[PDB]
Amino acid sequence: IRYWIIHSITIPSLFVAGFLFVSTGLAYDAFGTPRPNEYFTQDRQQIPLVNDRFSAKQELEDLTKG
Amino acid sequence: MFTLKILVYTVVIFFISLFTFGFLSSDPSRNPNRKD
Amino acid sequence: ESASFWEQFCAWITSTENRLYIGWFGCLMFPTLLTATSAYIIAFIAAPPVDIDGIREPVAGSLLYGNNIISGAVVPSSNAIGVHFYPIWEAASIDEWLYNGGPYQLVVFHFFIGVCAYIGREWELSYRLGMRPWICVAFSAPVAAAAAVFVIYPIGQGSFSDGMPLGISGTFNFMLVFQAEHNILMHPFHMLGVAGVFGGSLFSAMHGSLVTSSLIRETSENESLNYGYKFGQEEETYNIVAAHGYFGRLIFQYASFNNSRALHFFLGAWPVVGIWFTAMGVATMAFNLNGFNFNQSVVDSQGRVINTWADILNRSNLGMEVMHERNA
Amino acid sequence: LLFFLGHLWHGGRTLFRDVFAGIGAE
Amino acid sequence: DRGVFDLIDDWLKRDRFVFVGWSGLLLFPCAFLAVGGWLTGITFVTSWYTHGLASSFLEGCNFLTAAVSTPANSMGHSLLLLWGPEAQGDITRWFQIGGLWTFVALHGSFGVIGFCLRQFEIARLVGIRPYNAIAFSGPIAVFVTVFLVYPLGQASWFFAPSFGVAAIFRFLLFLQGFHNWTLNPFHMMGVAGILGGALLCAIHGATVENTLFEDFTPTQSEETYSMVTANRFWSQIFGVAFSNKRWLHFFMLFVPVAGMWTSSLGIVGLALNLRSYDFVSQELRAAEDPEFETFYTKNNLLNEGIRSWMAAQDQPHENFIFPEEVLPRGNAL
Amino acid sequence: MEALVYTFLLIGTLIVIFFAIFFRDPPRIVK
Amino acid sequence: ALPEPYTAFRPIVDVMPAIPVLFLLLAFVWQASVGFR
Amino acid sequence: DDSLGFVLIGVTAVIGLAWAQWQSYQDDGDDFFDTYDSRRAAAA
Amino acid sequence: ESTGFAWWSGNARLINVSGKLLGAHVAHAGLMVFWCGAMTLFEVAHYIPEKPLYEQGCILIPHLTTLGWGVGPGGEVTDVYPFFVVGVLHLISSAVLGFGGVYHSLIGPDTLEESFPFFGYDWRDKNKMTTILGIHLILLGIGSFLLVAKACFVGGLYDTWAPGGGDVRIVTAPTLNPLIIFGYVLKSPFGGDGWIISVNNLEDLVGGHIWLGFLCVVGGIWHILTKPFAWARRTFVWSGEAYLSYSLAALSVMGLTASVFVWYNNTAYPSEFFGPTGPEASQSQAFTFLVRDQRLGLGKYLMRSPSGEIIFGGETMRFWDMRAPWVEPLRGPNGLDLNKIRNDIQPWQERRAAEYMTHANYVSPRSWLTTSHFFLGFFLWVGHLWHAGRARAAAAGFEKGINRENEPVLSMRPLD
Amino acid sequence: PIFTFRWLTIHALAVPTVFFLGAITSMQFIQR
Amino acid sequence: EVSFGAFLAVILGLFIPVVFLVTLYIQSEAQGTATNFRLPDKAPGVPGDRYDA
Ligand code: CLA
Ligand code: CLA
Ligand SMILES: CC1=C(/C=C/C(C)=C/C=C/C(C)=C/C=C/C=C(C)/C=C/C=C(C)/C=C/C2=C(C)CCCC2(C)C)C(C)(C)CCC1
Ligand SMILES: CC1=C(/C=C/C(C)=C/C=C/C(C)=C/C=C/C=C(C)/C=C/C=C(C)/C=C/C2=C(C)CCCC2(C)C)C(C)(C)CCC1
Ligand SMILES: CCCCCCCCCCCCO[C@H]1O[C@H](CO)[C@@H](O[C@H]2O[C@H](CO)[C@@H](O)[C@H](O)[C@H]2O)[C@H](O)[C@H]1O
Ligand SMILES: [Fe+2]
Repeated sequence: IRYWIIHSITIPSLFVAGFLFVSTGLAYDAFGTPRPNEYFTQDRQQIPLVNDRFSAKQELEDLTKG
Repeated sequence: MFTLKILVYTVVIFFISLFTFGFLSSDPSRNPNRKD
Repeated sequence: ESASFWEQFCAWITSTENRLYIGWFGCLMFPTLLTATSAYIIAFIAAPPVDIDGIREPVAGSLLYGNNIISGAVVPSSNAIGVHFYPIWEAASIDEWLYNGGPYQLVVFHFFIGVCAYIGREWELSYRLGMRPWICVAFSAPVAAAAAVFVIYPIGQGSFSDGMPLGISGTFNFMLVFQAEHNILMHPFHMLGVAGVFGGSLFSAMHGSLVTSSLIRETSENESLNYGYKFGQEEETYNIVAAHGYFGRLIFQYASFNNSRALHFFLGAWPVVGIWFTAMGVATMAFNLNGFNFNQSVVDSQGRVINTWADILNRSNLGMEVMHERNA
Repeated sequence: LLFFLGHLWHGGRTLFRDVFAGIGAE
Repeated sequence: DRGVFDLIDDWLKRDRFVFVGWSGLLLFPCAFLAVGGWLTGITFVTSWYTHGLASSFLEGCNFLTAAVSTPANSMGHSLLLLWGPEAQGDITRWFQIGGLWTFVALHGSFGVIGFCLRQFEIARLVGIRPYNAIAFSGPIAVFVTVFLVYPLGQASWFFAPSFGVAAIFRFLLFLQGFHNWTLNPFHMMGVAGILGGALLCAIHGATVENTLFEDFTPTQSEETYSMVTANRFWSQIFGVAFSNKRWLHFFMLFVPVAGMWTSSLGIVGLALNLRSYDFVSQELRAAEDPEFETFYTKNNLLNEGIRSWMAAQDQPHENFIFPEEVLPRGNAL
Repeated sequence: MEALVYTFLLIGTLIVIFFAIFFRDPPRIVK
Repeated sequence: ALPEPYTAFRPIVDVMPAIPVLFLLLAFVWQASVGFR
Repeated sequence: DDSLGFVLIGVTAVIGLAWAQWQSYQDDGDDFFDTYDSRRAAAA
Repeated sequence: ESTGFAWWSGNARLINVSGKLLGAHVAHAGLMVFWCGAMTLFEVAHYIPEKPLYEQGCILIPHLTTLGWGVGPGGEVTDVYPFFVVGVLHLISSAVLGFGGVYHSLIGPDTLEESFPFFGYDWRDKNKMTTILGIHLILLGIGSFLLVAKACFVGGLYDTWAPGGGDVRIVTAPTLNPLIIFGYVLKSPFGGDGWIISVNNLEDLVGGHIWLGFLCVVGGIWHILTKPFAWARRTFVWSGEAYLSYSLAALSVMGLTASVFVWYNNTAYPSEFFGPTGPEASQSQAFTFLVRDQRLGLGKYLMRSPSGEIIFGGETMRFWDMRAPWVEPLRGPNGLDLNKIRNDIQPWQERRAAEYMTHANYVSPRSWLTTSHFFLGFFLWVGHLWHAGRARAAAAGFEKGINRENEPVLSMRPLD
Repeated sequence: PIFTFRWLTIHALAVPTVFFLGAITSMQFIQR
Repeated sequence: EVSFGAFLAVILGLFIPVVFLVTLYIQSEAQGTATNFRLPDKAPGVPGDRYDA
């Protein structure tokens, strides 16, 4: 019964933590998933694809900026 | 051809009647647990 | 006092001493299946091309007309026939009967009657031998699939030309056209069928490896272990507790189907139910109740469509569909 | 790829040489 | 027992709620990371920068359309390590370039190695022959050829299947359209083994349940179903019947496993585009004679329809601007 | 020539099936 | 839609279809209550 | 022949008389109280 | 346990318990009536007056407009009140049936053979089962006569083949000729002539229901007053599971038949409430396109069949057996008469085919009815196989398994 | 707290499952 | 054009393993080991008794 009373608080705490991880937009920044308003930008109307292997990190940074 | 139709019709009816009258020939008795 | 001829005929038909059991269902099964077998062999070896499309462009399906075993098929009936009954005596000539795909109708109808009578014959022999009669229920699933692929899909589509061709490449063509028109891959019943077939192969390999693993030593060294089993013996040929302990330790502490009865019921039931559901999925897609459509399900804030994998699948379906709809 | 299968087969036959004619009935 | 190795060996083989063993040191972390990595990808990680697709629950996908998509074509056959020269430790850029796919595939590869080692380990502990490990080599061969050998022969990891339901459905139609995979005799042997395995599962389970003896106690020395009755039934129904119980169960092992192994050999050929695409004599005949048409020639037309209509969106890294006149149509043929 | 080979192979397969059915090893029950 | 004197009975109508199907789940919980005798 | 019903009538008659000959020496006049009739008069 | 059946097959414990069997059957009937009334209440609650019935997923209201309740000329829906009283009546009858079934299952007379010899029965007592079958056959014939009373005396039936676009028409001259009525039953089931599905007018419908009601009535008194003959007694299995299996086979046949019926026939299921059929929609597209091309100012839109029939060309030529109330006025002796096409095409046919063009994400109620009742028919055939096998094996006595002491196969000589 | 195997193994599955379940629930309230 | 080497592939690919199986069965019949309805070996090189004596 001692473990039940600590599961009664940690399970809602973990569920709320997962809920706030998405509702605050932290999931988009952590995983690089674009929000619905940033699939396309004003200066980029095409699908943003990585075209170079070893410059992939830089290419993503100069394209996802703003 | 009409003759081919006649032969096919009588063959089909022959086999169907074999099936039908065979299952009417006391089929539930033809089992190994028959009570003598 | 002499036995009537019908009594001797009934005794011979339902005799369990025949090499192949005939039975009353076999009185329908043997002449229909032998009719469809000889007709299929003749039409596969030599048959003129069938104008399946109905617009005087024939499709060659026989070996003598330039195709191999893979591309050979008994081409479905013509689109002009539709679902009309087309026996050999209702055609003006044998040439016109072969030109319109009559062999397909003959073989398909005789085969369908033969497999239904095969179900009945399986019940019949189970009855004469004094065993439980549910093997025919297990065979009812591939029969249902064949019925949906050969009879029921033409009924829903309104033409026997849409039935599955009696060939290998024709089967692949049927699969591609069906995917283009109905998206069977996204149908939940085809998912249940794939689950049934994949799981049936899994459970067959699993059960076979479990029994083969725990065989009790009865033969000498490098001799075939199959001589350790005697046909008609009473004792068990494998160690059931060792196999159960292995399967229990493999996944979690108590997971082995300790009762072999429910294990074998599960083995007999899983792919049968899966094939039942995929047969009913194919049959329901005949009446345009297609699979899941997740097209254009993701859009951005400005309304632009972001594709998913379903969109790529739809592009493949659209390509097959536009190459199939010949001047729609 | 086929020789990967032979490695599994001949590897199993080595480590299970005592029981490859069958196991005990108990 | 004697040394420190012996105490660890005794602890790993101890009868607990789940067996660990020495193979569990490789199986348990690799399998947990592969499954956990897949669940992470289908929930949060997108495929926008590799495929131009939304493939996560965060973007609106459901379970059927979410996937862990393959890396970008520019990555090649890179291992795409988190510390590698492509991501350089940045886990956010690692997710965007498809590094989670190589994470799931590589940890899944060592996971199935650890599971097959686990099958060997428990068989030696219980004391039975290792036939379950041989039977699992079928799924190992399918996973290795399809998810590793096929992209390694292709241009990049991009053309491997993506870990998703609808993504696998694309991979089926991709290999049909581009390789004519249904016409490959090795896939045909695979279909025979897999459909035959489902037949063997259904027919053996029904036969045992129906030839049952009127009485399963776990310690039953006697068989619960009549093999003589079952042999008599199938000899008169089908013509032939099993008479050896041991041969019947090896056959239940052999048919689906040989189907996995035969189809894996054809996938290796498909990795190098050594495909069974065409019958040359039938293709030459249809070229000179436009009236000639078989079901194989109609299938090659559908393969051309698959290829040209998906290539623009299936392979977005290449431009593939196809005007409507060059798109193949049955109407304008 | 090819169609002759295909027909020979199929007919030989059916002959093998016929022999496997009717000239099989007769099952004997152990005594 | 529904006649004017019975328009107040609109919300109860939408759950009317689901009563026959929930009788099937009632048989399962009844057996689960007795422990599947 | 001509109206195709004589082929139907004629064939089921011929097999019907064979079945009626078998049915003649069946002592099925008495009614039984069972799930199925196990009485079959086999002449030989 | 006591009966040997587990919880997952617990309804098999009611085979020899007639009182609880009656309670279970009456409760299931109450559930059926409850669904019927609640579904038509749900359909009238969501019914939009401007849209057609087939555009809002209605399956029970179209069954009511076919009977001539709350329907005007041309297929228009006028009043929702008759559907409402049908729903309310089915709800109240369902409450009564549910109470009766609950009573007979729980607190009623268990094994009522001793208390009520008229209602009690044994599965092997062939006289009693034939009596019950005859009573229910009489009730079925009375129901068919109730449909004929609706068709010929009370209001009428919606005739989709009425001139001008269809109307509720009271039929006064039913087709009583048994040659036509039973030639429908003996009709081939293939293309062209579609067995019973090919009924194309109200007269054959009401006449066939007259013949069916008369046949069911006389068969009911026949089965009440007689006993099964010697051949029937020696052929069948006399047990409850066997009777269930026979009913399952019959019900499976009827389910598949009704699936094809709602898919193809547009007479008992008019295209004004159930929507067009597949062939109907295809010929509608072809006909409307031909109307546009003719209004623009042989033609490629039509083709000459080998039987001298003028029919639509293209892929639509496989549906040349389609008959619709908006094609028959323009169809003469040789089919689609060219003179009749551009001379007297009324504007009600023009909108109907254009309306059927769009109903070629949408699933028609015909598709739902066809697919659902086909699924049910197939699985009822599977249930027939299961229960027929189990009834035969349980009657013979080896449904529990093979006896070890006397195995039947061991007594037979070797096969080869 | 720390069992030999059980506590670490079941928390390795339960802790991310509940966190993911909370994250899935929050996705149902995103308007797109 | 009939592929000459393909004919040998079909013929010799069928003939040679069929020959090997037929030769193995025929010498097995001479030793009385061509039936599976016999007991296991009573001694090395000595086949077991058949089920029907
Ligand atoms: C009018 C039809 C009818 C009747 C009166 C019976 C009567 C009987 N059957 Mg038979 N049966 C039928 C149709 C029928 N069956 C059909 C169509 C099939 C083919 C599937 C079968 C196959 C069958 C088998 C295989 C068995 C029976 C058995 C039985 C007995 C016990 C049944 C029981 O306890 O239910 C228990 C009911 C359940 C456990 C319900 C299971 C869940 C179902 C499948 C859900 C279906 C989905 C539903 C439409 C939507 C639900 C969605 C969601 C809410 C879950 C009883 C004598 C059993 C017996 O032992 O033999 C005498 C037995 O083993 N039946
Ligand atoms: C159509 C559904 C249906 C019906 C009508 C029945 C009918 C019956 N079953 Mg079956 N059953 C079903 C489906 C059904 N079964 C399914 C799906 C399963 C698988 C889980 C079973 C498994 C099963 C088993 C294992 C057994 C039965 C038994 C019985 C009988 C006694 C039940 C009892 O004692 O209740 C007692 C119930 C209670 C005390 C609680 C429920 C109280 C009521 C009935 C709830 C409903 C109240 C209702 C809403 C009131 C409305 C009244 C209002 C209209 C005026 C009864 C005739 C038994 C048997 O065969 O013979 C004795 C038995 O052992 N059933
Ligand atoms: C035995 C048994 C069983 C069975 C039973 C049953 C199934 C029952 C049924 C029941 C029923 C079957 C019921 C019925 C009911 C009904 C009701 C109760 C009614 C009411 C009505 C009302 C209330 C109405 C009203 C209204 C109106 C009038 C108008 C509109 C609105 C409304 C709708 C509101 C079970 C399985 C469970 C369990 C076990 C045992
Ligand atoms: C309503 C209507 C109609 C109808 C009517 C009528 C006239 C009907 C009839 C019906 C009928 C008239 C039916 C019949 C049926 C029959 C059946 C269904 C049969 C079956 C049989 C059986 C089931 C048997 C079996 C067997 C054999 C064969 C052998 C031995 C064993 C046994 C016995 C099992 C019409 C369409 C006009 C129109 C619309 C309306
Ligand atoms: C990177 C993480 C480390 C991964 C290492 C994975 C190695 C796993 C190897 C296990 C498969 C090999 O099988 C292994 O089974 C047993 C372990 O239970 C070993 O030990 C066995 O030795 C004897 C065999 O005669 C038996 O008496 C012992 O009861 C048994 O424990 C076997 O010598 C070995 O054949
Ligand atoms: Fe087994």
